[PDB]
Amino acid sequence: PTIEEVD
Amino acid sequence: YAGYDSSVPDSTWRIMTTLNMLGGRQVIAAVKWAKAIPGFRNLHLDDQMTLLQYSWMSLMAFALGWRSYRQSSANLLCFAPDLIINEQRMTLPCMYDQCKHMLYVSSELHRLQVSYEEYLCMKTLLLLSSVPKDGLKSQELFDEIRMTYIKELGKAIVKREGNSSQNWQRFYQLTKLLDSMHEVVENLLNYCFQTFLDKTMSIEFPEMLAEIITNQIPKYSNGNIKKLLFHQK
Amino acid sequence: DLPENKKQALKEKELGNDAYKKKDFDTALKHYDKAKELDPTNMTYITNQAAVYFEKGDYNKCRELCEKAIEVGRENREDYRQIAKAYARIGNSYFKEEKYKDAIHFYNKSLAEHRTPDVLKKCQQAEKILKEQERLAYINPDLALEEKNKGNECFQKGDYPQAMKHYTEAIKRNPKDAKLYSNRAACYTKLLEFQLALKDCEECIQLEPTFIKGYTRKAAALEAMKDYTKAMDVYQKALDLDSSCKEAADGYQRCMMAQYNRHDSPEDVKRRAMADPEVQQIMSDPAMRLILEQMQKDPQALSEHLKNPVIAQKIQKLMDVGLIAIR
Amino acid sequence: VVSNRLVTSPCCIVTSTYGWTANMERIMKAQALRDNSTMGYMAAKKHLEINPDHSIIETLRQKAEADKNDKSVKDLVILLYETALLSSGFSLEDPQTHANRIYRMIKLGLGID
Amino acid sequence: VTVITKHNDDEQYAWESSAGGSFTVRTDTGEPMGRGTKVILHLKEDQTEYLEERRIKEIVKKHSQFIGYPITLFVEIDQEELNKTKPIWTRNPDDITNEEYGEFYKSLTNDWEDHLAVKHFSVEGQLEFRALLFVPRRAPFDLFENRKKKNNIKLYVRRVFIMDNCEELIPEYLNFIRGVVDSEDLPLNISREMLQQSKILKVIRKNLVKKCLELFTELAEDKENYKKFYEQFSKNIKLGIHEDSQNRKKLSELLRYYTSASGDEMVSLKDYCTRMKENQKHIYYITGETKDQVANSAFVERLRKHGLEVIYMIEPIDEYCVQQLKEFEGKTLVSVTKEGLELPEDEEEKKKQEEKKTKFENLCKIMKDILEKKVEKVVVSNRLVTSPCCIVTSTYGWTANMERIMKAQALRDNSTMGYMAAKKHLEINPDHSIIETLRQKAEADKNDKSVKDLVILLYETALLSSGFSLEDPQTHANRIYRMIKLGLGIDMEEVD
Repeated sequence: PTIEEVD
Repeated sequence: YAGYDSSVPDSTWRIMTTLNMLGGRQVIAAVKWAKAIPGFRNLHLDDQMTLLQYSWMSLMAFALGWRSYRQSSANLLCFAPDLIINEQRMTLPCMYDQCKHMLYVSSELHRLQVSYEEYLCMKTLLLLSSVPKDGLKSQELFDEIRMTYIKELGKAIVKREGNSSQNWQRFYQLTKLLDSMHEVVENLLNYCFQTFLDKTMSIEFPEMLAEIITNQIPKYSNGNIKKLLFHQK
Repeated sequence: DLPENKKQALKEKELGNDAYKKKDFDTALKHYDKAKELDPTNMTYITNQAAVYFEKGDYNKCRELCEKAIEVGRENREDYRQIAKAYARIGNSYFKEEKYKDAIHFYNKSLAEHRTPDVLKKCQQAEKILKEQERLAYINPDLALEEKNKGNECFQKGDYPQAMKHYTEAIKRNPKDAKLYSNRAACYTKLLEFQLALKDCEECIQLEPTFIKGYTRKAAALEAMKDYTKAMDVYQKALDLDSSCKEAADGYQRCMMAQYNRHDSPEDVKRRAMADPEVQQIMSDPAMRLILEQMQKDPQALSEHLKNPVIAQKIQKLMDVGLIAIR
Repeated sequence: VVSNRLVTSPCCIVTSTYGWTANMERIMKAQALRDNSTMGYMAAKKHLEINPDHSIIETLRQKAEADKNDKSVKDLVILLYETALLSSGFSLEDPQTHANRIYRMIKLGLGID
Repeated sequence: VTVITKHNDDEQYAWESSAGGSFTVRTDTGEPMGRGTKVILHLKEDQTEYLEERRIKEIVKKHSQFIGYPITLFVEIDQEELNKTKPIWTRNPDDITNEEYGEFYKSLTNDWEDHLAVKHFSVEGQLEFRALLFVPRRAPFDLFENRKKKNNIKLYVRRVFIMDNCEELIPEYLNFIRGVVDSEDLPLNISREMLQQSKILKVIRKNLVKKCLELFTELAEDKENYKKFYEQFSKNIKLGIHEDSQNRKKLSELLRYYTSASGDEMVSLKDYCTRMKENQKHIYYITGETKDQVANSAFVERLRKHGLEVIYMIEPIDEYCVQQLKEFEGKTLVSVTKEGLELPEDEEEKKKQEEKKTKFENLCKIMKDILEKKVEKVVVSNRLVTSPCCIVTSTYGWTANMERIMKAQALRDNSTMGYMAAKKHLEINPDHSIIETLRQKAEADKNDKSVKDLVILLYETALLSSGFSLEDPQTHANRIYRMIKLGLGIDMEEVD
């Protein structure tokens, strides 16, 4: 999920 | 919301007749006020009216007392928040023969440095202070209410002065005013009784006091009304 | 009333005052210099001369004069408010030269002498300006990238609190990094700080309106908190950017059912709905209370009142939160 | 609308089916703390009825047909409206404008410029 | 109850009892502790909820959070420390951050939102206590589930939790402040009655109030945040100005009003003072329903003409504030709608005003006779410029705004009121063309029908302008209709 990723 | 009614006098040296119109409105307010105190409405109506018939005079002088104490350093009587009668009218006989006794009361609240809570406790005590010598039809409830009120005066003082000797001195000194209010009433009423019956005085009364005074004269001036004291001399 | 030299100093003071009313700086200085010599144990002549030097932009001279006045007032036991004024003016020269750090130092001295309302406000302006200058000086996108990158190393390991700390340093270093705001939001969502996820996601989104991930992170926090109505709306905004997006589509579909399935007890509904100031206003407003009573008693009151958006949307909000059910 | 309940009054204000009575309105305006969006709506739920046989109304019809924007019509219509609210027991949002309308009518009646 | 104990230098023993008059002790043959005591409670079946991990955490956090030794809970193990930190209020006020106060507040009040402001202080000496007082960012909401829980300041004594509802701890007008008070002198022998009679509680209460006022003052210095605060809590300040006779001065300083010279800003009474004209000894105010009604009111026509500022009071509670705010910084407050209002007028103008009273004495008498049963008196105005008249409230009466509130309440109560109606005075604008025309007609013939009709119409119109209801709106309307048919013709740097 998005909340476990960085940008 | 708070605030339910309002009343003022419309004159100064002529308070010699307007005091009665005011006393009428103030005793009526005193009835509403008295009824507002829990248990007063459970008293027989004949006695509820007897007490205002005899106590209206001390309630009036005491009411003037508080306002005078705070507004003119007890030098002048304050008939309503909006009316203070100054020295040029205050010392005239039509005023002063009655008003000097009301000034005594104002002077004492000031000398005594009475708080508003203590003041209200005393006004409340004066309400039930003058009764027939033969008692009240529903007297047992009147007596419970009056004793509750004296205990309240004590509490108002104890929590304000501090220390122990000052609690009893402030209590007994304030109580002495409640007791001396009867000396004030004897003279203030004699003015009203005399001007009610003697047409020479040209004094007008409202229907409320006119009923009170015709009912009060034959009993007060003859010693058929008992002065209730809260302290001994 | 006055010693002759004090009165003479006063006459000159007054003439000096009129010269200043007309902005006659130099005639006034002449009058105040006479007044100063006539009555030297008096700060007023010194501070008035300083007033000229301040208005002229001659801040170094006006500062020397204010300082002399302060020393004199203390020797001669002059009012603390007079001392304060001299200091306030010193702070004003620095304020005017944009030396806010010094303006503050002198205003602080002024306040100790007297906490004059004017100083309190002017020194606050000096602080606001200096604080903004300091943040701008602090900002450095390359240091922000290094802190961001360390935050990412931590984040990726599941150490969200440490990642958050590094992300915080990175944002102080680069305030417009929308991606950084959403990376913090993610730390909070994982740590169940769903509320904080929402605030950082919202700044991310305003900075970068097309950052679909800002919306999916926000919506996930809303869904987790059982705020399915807004989670669905946020996930839908994400779908508006990209209709094929997985969280935007899947979270949207879960919210679509869950927003009704969760109503359960009315106590859940009241506690959650009344957290929202908009419905608190609807209910605190007596006009709405009267409208609602008519609506309960008459379905036609609803039919007619809902034709006007000012009411229809107050009702729609109460329905959206689950306070008003329609059968 | 044209009235079916009036005889001597040129008009009256009728509460709409779902509106407030004068008493409900008085409580609401006097005590409610509001943004007036919902109040403006409820306050506006009123019908004005015209007495078709009143001499003021007939005069008004004739003037209104002659000139839709005649200033004297715009002012007469508002004056009748405000007056009707008062006769129906509703307060005015601005008693001073109303009073000024009255004062203009009075000065004209007295021959005053 | 089972109690296992091992005194240092003694044997480990196991005590067991069912109460009921008896217990026994045996040598403990199980595993020894290094030292110490363990208590094993054998629970009643209906009380097994107390073994719930959640319930234990709540109990320890609420009642044992100030215990010096770490307390940990062992569950499945996962071991969690419960009294992990010191109570926030026992920590040094200078070290505690806003984030820490924020989270504390949220937990204290179950408020998802952050707090507006916090005061944190402590006292010592003849009285010792510590306290946290928080101002919410929103006024409390009407839901009964919230209202029934007040007064929400937690009380601790000797760090022992006493209660959630602390009546008599803070005056009701400030009962929007959420917080914690931790007292050392107050006895642990707590009952509501002991507290009511406690001189300790009394002193603490007055000190908490003073601190609340200090916080409000600090907020007052911050214009942007004060306004947010005021919008939510101005009614609380106002309740206080009315009831708190000792802090009334500090409370008056916190009031903000729109004025005729503030544009759309709310300003303080001190700002009003800073804009007063020479020899102005009064602070002028008007009350009403809306800003525009008062702004365009007849009662302020002259005050604007003279350049005087008028305070606009448009909240119902304002009717009470004005009853106690007799003075502000020594200036008297006066209502522009009340009897006796006077202006900082010039002597030449005062003479002209007396000349006008004389010119219109006859008119005043005629109008009074027409209206003897309607008004107390008719006098010549020193307030009006463009209105021919207005209705002035007597000094001891109720203004139209207070009467409409009382009447609204009577409708709310499904009752009528046995009270004296406000006494009213009518005032005449001596320079108005209607009034001069009337004087001439009234003198020409006291009972000319047109004099009687004009006077009544002006009276009723004036009542409406002052906000009083009409006793007969149909008759009034009919006078207007007569008027209409006749009109239609159909019947540098600071210097010292």
